[PDB]
Amino acid sequence: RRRSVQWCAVSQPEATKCFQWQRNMRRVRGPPVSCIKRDSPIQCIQAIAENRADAVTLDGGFIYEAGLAPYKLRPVAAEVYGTERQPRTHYYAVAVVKKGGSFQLNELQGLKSCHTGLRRTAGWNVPIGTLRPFLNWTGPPEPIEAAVARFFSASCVPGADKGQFPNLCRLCAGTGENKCAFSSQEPYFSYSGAFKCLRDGAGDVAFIRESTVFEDLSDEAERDEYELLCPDNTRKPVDKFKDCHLARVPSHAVVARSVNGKEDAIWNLLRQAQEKFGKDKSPKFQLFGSPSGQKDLLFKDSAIGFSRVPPRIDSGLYLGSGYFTAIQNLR
Amino acid sequence: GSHMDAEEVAPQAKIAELENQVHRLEQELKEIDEAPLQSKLDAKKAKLSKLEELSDKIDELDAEIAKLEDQLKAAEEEDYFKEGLEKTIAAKKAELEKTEADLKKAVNE
Ligand SMILES: *[C@@H]1O[C@H](CO)[C@@H](O)[C@H](O)[C@H]1NC(C)=O
Ligand SMILES: [Fe+3]
Ligand SMILES: [Zn+2]
Repeated sequence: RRRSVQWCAVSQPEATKCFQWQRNMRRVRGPPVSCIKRDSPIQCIQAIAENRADAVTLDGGFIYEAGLAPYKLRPVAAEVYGTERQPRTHYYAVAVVKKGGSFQLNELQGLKSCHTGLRRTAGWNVPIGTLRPFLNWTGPPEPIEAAVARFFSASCVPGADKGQFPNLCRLCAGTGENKCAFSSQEPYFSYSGAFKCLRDGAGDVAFIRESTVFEDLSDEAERDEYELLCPDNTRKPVDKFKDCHLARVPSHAVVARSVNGKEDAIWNLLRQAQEKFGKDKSPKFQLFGSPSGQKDLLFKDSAIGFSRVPPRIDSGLYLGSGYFTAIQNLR
Repeated sequence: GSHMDAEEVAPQAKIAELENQVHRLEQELKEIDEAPLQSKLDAKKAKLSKLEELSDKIDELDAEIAKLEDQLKAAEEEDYFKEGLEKTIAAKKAELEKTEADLKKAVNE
C-alpha cells in the first residue's frame, strides 16, 4: 500500500471527482491524493480503521460512530462554512415546514416526516433526540426505529431497515431496490433530498440544516412560503434560524486513525488543495463543487475551507459536551 | 445507463477498481467462513501490490523532481553543481517516463 494520502469515496460520482482531484493535484505540483471506493460511510470508517484508506469527511452522526471501538478515528480537519469574512465552524439543525398550517414542534404526532438519513445529525440525532419524550419509547428489546415508526404516520428515513420498519421508508421516492437507500440513488437522501421530500408535498416536516432552504431556493418569494419550527412551539420565517433552531452542532470533519493516521500529510493536502482549488481559486477544478445533478461530493458544496483540529481532541471532544451527551442519551 | 471508456481505462481508475475487487472478495470470503476464491484473491492481491509499488514510485519521483527544480530555480549561487542538478532532474524525468509506461502496461495483466 502506497505512502501517500488515500481518500474514501462513498459512491461512483464521488470517485470521479476524487479522480479529478488527483489529476489536478499532480498537474500543479502539490501533495498527491488517490481514491478508495466503498458504498457507505461505515465501510469507509472500517477501511480507514483497517489501513485500507486514510481519510473521509463524515457528518457528526458518523464522527460519533467512528470514534467507537474497534475503529477509534478522530477528526483532523473541520469544514468551514459561511463566507470568507464571516466564517462558521458550526451549523444549525432546523425543522422546516410549509407556511399555512399551524402545527407546532409538540404537535408532530401522526404527521409525515422527511429526514436526511439514519443516524445523521440534523436529520435524525437532533429531531429524534428532541422528540424522544413524545415517542413513548421503552428501550431494548425495542429499537428506537419502531417508536418513531409509531409516532409519525409515514416518513422517509434513508438507510432505515426496510424489512422491520417499512413505515420509515414509505415516503421515499427511490425506484425499486434503491428505495430508502443511503445514497444519491434515493432522490430524498441528504439535506437537499429531505427538503425535496417536503417541497413535492410528500412530507410535512423536513429535518435539515439552516442553509439548505437558501441553497435550493434562489427567489425570496419562494422562501416566504416556508417556515421553521422553534422549540418554544412558535413558527418563524426561515431567515430567523438563530432564534429558531433545534441544535447548534459543529461542522462535518475529515476523520483519520488515532495512531498512524497520516495527520500531517492529510492537512498538508487539504491546506494546499484549498489554496489551489478552493473558492474562486481556479476555473479548472473545484474542491468544493459538484457537477450538475450531484450534491456535496467529498465535501459540502457551500464549504469555503478547512480548519485544523488541535492535536489532543478526540471525537467526543470534537462534537462538544452537549451533542456528545445527547447521542449517548438517545441510545 | 452510460460511460466514457478512456476515463475507466486510465491507470488511476483501474487500480481503484482492482482494490475494490480485492475488498469484495475477502468480504464474500468472510460471509462463507461463518477455497477457489482464495486463489483468485491471491492473484488480484499480488497484481494490486505491483500496481501500488509503481504508483508509490511515481509519487516518490514527482516529489524528488519538485525539490530539485526548486533547488535549481535558486540560480545565482558553482556551475558544475548546477549542471549536476540539471542532469539529475533530466534522469529522474526519464525514469518517471518509464515508470508510468511500466504502469500503463501492467494495468492490463
Ligand atoms: C404516547 O402517549 C400519549 C399520552 O398518553 C398519547 O397521546 C400518544 O398517542 C402516545 N404516543 C404514541 C407513540 O402512540
Ligand atoms: Fe450534517
Ligand atoms: Zn465501454
